[PDB]
Amino acid sequence: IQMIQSPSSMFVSLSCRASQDIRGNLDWYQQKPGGTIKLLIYSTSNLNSGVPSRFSGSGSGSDYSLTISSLESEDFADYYCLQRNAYPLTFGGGTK
Amino acid sequence: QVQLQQSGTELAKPGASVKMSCKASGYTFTNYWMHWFKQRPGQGLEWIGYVNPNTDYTDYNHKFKDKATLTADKSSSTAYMQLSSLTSEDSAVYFCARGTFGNYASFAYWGQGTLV
Amino acid sequence: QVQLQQSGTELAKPGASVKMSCKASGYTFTNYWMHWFKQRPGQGLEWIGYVNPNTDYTDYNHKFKDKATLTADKSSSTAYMQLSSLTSEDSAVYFCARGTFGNYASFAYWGQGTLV
Amino acid sequence: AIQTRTVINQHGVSETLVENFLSRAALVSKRSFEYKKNFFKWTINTRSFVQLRRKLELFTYLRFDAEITILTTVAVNVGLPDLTLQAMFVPTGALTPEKQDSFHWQSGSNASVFFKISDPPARITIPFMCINSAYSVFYDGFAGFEKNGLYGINPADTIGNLCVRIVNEHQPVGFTVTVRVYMKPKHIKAWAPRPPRTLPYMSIANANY
Amino acid sequence: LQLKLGNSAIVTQEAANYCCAYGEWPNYLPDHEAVAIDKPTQPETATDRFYTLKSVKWETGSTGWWWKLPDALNNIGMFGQNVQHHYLYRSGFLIHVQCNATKFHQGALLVVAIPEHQRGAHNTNTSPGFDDIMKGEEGGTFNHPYVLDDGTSLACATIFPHQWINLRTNNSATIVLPWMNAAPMDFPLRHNQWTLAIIPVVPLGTRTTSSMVPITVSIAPMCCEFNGLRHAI
Amino acid sequence: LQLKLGNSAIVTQEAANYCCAYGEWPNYLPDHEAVAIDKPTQPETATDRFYTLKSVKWETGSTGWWWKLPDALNNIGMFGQNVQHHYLYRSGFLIHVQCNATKFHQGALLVVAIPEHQRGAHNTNTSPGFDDIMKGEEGGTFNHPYVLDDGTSLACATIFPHQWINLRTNNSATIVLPWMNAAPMDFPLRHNQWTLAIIPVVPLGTRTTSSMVPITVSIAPMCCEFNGLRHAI
Repeated sequence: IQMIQSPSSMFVSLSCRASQDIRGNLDWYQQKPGGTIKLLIYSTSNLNSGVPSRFSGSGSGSDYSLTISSLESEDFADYYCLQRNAYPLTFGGGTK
Repeated sequence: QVQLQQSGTELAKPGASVKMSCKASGYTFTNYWMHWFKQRPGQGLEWIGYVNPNTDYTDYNHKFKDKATLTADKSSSTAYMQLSSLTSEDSAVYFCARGTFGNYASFAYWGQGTLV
Repeated sequence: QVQLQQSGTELAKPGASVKMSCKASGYTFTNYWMHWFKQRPGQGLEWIGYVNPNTDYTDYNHKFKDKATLTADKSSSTAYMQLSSLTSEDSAVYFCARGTFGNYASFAYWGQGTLV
Repeated sequence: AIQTRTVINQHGVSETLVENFLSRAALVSKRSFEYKKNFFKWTINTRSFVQLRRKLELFTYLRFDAEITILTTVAVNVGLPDLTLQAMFVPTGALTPEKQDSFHWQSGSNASVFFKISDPPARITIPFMCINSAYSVFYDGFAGFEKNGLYGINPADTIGNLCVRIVNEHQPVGFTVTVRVYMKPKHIKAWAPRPPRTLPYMSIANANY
Repeated sequence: LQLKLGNSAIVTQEAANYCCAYGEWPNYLPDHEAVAIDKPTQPETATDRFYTLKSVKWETGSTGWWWKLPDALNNIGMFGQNVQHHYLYRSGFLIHVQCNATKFHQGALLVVAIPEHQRGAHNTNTSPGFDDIMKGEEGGTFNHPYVLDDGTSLACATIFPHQWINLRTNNSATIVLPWMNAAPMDFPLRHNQWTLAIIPVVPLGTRTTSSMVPITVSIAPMCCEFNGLRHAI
Repeated sequence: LQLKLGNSAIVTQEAANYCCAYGEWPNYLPDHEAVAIDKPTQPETATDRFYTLKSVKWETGSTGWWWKLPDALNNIGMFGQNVQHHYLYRSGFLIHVQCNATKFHQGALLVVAIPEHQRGAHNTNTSPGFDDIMKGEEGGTFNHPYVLDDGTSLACATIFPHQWINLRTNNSATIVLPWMNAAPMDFPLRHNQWTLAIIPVVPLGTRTTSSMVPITVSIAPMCCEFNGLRHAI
């Protein structure tokens, strides 16, 4: 299985397709440039405990996307995805 | 508080092997799987495999079947990963994450990384 | 544990005054009398007087009636002694001892001394 | 912000009864008029002040008496000579006066009081004058049938209106009169409790938000 | 001639009388289901033990001592642990004061117990702080004993329950204290009902100097109870 | 359908039976004045509370669990505090084991309670140390479950009091344990009478991978008593 993420850089709806159907089962991560990673969205729509509530995710059969309303300074970070449907589990390319 | 403290960085000449550690403290160690990751500098990440410290069953990615081995210690509460036959393309940062109680792969706790 | 910690040494030109302290810790301060002593360097010792910190009644030796005064603080748990009109013969070490519960003068706990 | 405590021992139940939950004689009207519209006309609706409107809308139907007390406090715009007032109560079906010296003040059929300023304040009690068996607080219907009637006005629910007039002739001094009306519900029988309102009121006619 | 109460026993006293303060005993809360209705645990076997305090010294120039009775036992023993993790209590006390001097000493004490003793500061307009009142096990000392530190005189202080220790005749006193409060149960960490105070009226004297004549105070909670910490669901 | 015992209550079980281990209950020491004659304090209201342990994980490759019953409660709660400052106890227990899986799981457990389970080390001549036995609340794990870590086989291990948890039929077991010891009262910090052990005979399986099927163990001392800490003189 391969997952592609359509924007390569961002200068605010970040979408990612999939090779197959994944039936939910997708997480959204973010990486600060210091080197710390924490997740933002789990099971394609829910929010993590301790996130600003401007993030939101869409849902479909195979094409998922992230929605950010307003921007901020330390919001600027590369965003990854993950399918946990079937091993081996694969990330995406990332933006920004 | 859940902490995943990895070792400091190290480097090696080609043709050798190396071993690292991801020491965990703040929870019961024998309940959660210990996944390991790989990020080449400037690219995306890649799943290597996990270790089940309750049973010592491991499941590897198909690319990393011959490179890495995965062990887990119960007494010192430390998961290890040993490479083999290092080349020029093994220079990366290696992570360690934690699963969930029910065996799902969504990672909430992470290590800091260790260059090679 | 009973400890009688005095201040460090100090010196003064003639015609002045000076004040010292004997801070006590390890017991109930308001039950025991606080006697003060004087030893010229190379000779025997001499009784100056005491202070009763339960009542602030003092009783002085007849030689030291005009030289020294004696006070006692309950809050800081510290007994003081202030001299007056210092001369050349006041260069000595000054001690502080502790009485007994029943008002007897047999001294089991002592200070270290403070030169003048 | 000091946080204190005290133990409490109680036995009483008869303080939360509906008979003495609404027997407190709250103010319902306050309007001034200058004599030199020279009188005070007020329909006897109860949803004018929101302190007593919210307390009265916990129930659907209730039944009571009025106990009106009119308290008049005059001024000259120094001493005022012996002012006499009239407070005529006009029910439905009888006509309301439109001018101070109208011929509707001389009508015998409706009840009127004549009280000086120097007396203790006037007081009349008014019986239950609905033609149903209870006052519908919330009415889910239309008085106007066709397509244009005001929503939630019960034609059986109305009471009347009272009108207050300075009796005396034109005097060379001109003075300002302030009228306060206190209504005290007696003999309460309330039915069908309802949840209380949280959002603030927007109009006097309906329940908007 | 001994007071065996529970675990401990103060033995070998002089003849003494249980002069009940006023006319009543503890009584154990006869009927209040209207207040704090989790039935009081009522511990009885593990609190009544005669917690003896430190011996105090009586010299010629001494002037008086005072203890706040729910405060002197907040950090001592099994009663001291039940003050934490409980917020309501109800208890009466028993006090046994006993000094000991030979047949050549002379003096007199007044052992008085004062309900709701609101103190006062001398010559200022500021109310006393938290630290001038909650002294603890060590108690305090009267600065002006003739006016009982609030203006009310000592000559009229025999209106409270009191006994005399006259070293010619006796050397012991015993007061039993009931529950004296308006509320049925009270809060132990911020309110103090009684105030035991002993005041030497006639000071002591002997031929030699400053004989100690040490005194002993012993306090025991009589019929104590607390709130309920264990409930079904 | 609830077990309200004192302060806590494990509610909403499946139908269950109090299969008494052997044929007896705790019994409360019927008559021994010849031994340790300071009458036992016998606490009853402040120990019986169903101390629930941590939930353990049952995967395909798991192999067994064991707890030492006077040892698993030495550091937990009100029973854990009475083990210090007492040196004799006497109690029986009650055990309630309950796992929870859906109607698509399959497996079987053996919940057995073993009196005086002296363990043994594999392939060495050295007796097990203090740290391989006194594991605590976390319990342990069988290394060789087929021989019960002492050579005696598992096929004959149904001679002890036991129940079956068969995930097709039920998901609950309940054993009541009497006082099984030669001495009338025993020492809690160095001797362990019973040994609760649960062993998956048929391992679990499902279409997906490694479902947890978490299990819960709940222990409650039945009729406990200790030595006397309070005496008259």
